[PDB]
Amino acid sequence: YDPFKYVETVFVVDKAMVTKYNGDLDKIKTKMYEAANNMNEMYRYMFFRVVMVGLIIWTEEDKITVKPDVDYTLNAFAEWRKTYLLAEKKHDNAQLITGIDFRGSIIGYAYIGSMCHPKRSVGIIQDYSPINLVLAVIMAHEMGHNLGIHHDDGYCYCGGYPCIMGPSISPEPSKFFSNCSYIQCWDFIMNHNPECIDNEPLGTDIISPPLCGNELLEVGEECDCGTPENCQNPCCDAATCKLKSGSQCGHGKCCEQCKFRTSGTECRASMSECDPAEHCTGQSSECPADVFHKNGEPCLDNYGYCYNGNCPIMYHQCYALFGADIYEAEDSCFESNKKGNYYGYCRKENGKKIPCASEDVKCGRLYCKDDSPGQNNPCKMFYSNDDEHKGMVLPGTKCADGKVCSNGHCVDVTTAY
Ligand SMILES: *[C@@H]1O[C@H](CO)[C@@H](O[C@@H]2O[C@H](CO)[C@@H](O)[C@H](O)[C@H]2NC(C)=O)[C@H](O)[C@H]1NC(C)=O
Ligand SMILES: [Ca+2]
Ligand SMILES: [Ca+2]
Ligand SMILES: [Ca+2]
Ligand SMILES: [Ca+2]
Ligand SMILES: [Ca+2]
Ligand SMILES: [Ca+2]
Ligand SMILES: [Ca+2]
Ligand SMILES: [Cl-]
Ligand SMILES: [Zn+2]
Repeated sequence: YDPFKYVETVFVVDKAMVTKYNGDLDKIKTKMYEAANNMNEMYRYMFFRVVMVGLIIWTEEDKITVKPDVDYTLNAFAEWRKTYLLAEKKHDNAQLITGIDFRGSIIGYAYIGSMCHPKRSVGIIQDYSPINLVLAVIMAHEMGHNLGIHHDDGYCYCGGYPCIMGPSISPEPSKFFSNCSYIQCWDFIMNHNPECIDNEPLGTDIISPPLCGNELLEVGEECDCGTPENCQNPCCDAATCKLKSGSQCGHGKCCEQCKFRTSGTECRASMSECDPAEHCTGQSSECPADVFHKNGEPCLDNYGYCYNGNCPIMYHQCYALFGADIYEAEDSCFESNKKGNYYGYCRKENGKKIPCASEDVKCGRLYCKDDSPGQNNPCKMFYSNDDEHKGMVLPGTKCADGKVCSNGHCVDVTTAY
């Protein structure tokens, strides 16, 4: 079990910023590298890493309309990030850093509980102070909200210091999250499972200048276990980020007791028959990159087709939602998906619930035959306005012979992928 999470962050600097600093892009980049490193230190206490995988500076033009209206600007940045940035760069989170003055007293604005969401995993931050720590606190705070953390109240504690998630910025702010923030962060991890922050980024993914002792393995380093004081890695000389004599390795899934694990030691368990396991090579400290079998390949005694390492099937989705003895419902149940009502639809289009056509009914809301003693329901579904997508048939689910669900359509498996 890897205890740490990793937020792969792209930072976007607007034209107003460029202007504010008189076109001095080196000064801007350095401020951003420092800010990201301060964030990293803040988040460490919560078993989190903040990692700069991108730095975009809008010197020619802004790619959105940056407005004092934080709602317009948060949303405009969120849209661009989803449809343009996510297509050019693999990352978990994006922050906009602006030289403009937001309307009112606001210096930071971010969606709550959004980490990993294609659109909503973004924050916007006004460059409010030349003190790098102050700016880093605002950036940490807004990413806090992405992490389903709300503002500190009551007895939330982080030493004597002012905590990062206090609703107002402190004159002399600290690097410390509160106990409430830690709890809410990991409760959000538990509850909503943001899977994009699980992976440890490659050194070649990190675009900030390598720094020995930030606990991030970067280009030019053999190991990194943090500061000499915090280092609990016997393979690693903390000060120099060099392997100690005798050490073959000091990092990775295929490193044990400073030695390469032997050939064929499992380093990534197979999550299904569509996901081949990966094993240590013997000649490297790193588990090979994750391989899946081809999407659309028949699986689970011809009950499914492969979709990204899994075999999504109706019975298992009923099982996950409702428990051991719940089976696939009869075809008739799925006719409720023609309703276009609160639960009965195939997909959404700008928030509007689109009813299923006859050929697509099995790709909307899932229905299950529930024979629970005294609470029988032949067409049991799950609906909660907390997450309207929970209980919807999963992408890649077999909906007929030779057909899978794709965007709430039952489509030919051959041309689906
Ligand atoms: C985080 O820690 C602080 C201090 O450890 C907790 O506050 C204490 O608990 C009660 C409330 O249940 C206060 O009235 C006590 O006086 C506090 N003790 C102190 C200040 O020493 C706080 O409960 C914890 N917060 C959460 C949400 O877990
Ligand atoms: Ca890409
Ligand atoms: Ca203002
Ligand atoms: Ca990631
Ligand atoms: Ca490092
Ligand atoms: Ca695999
Ligand atoms: Ca039937
Ligand atoms: Ca359902
Ligand atoms: Cl109804
Ligand atoms: Zn806030």
